[PDB]
Amino acid sequence: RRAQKHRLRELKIQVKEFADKEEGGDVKAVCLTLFLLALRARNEHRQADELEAIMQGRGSGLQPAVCLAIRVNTFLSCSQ
DNA sequence: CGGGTTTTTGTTAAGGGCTGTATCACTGTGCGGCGCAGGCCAGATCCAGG
Repeated sequence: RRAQKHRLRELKIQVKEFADKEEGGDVKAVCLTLFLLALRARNEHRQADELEAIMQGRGSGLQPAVCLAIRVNTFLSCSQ
């Protein structure tokens, strides 16, 4: 991670200086969207669907109201 | 042999937020029996006052 800062510590400046001009400065989703379109150019369409399902909390993860319904409706105590 | 040189990886501390684990007084499994509690009411049942 520290060397992924050391190798991208100029392109990181490029993406934060383009983020404020193109949309306004939203640093997460612009590189997310570049990663989606990079999978499009790399031609994986199911993998990007798993990506957006994760980033909507669907393909795994289990949004915590559903886990609450599972912990409640099967008589599971909190320790179990 | 090792200065140079490019990068890897770390530390520095002020804040923040997510996740992990300790802490607190308590549980239950240590034993058996039974119709019974509460309340209401008609039918005996006793008790002294003549």
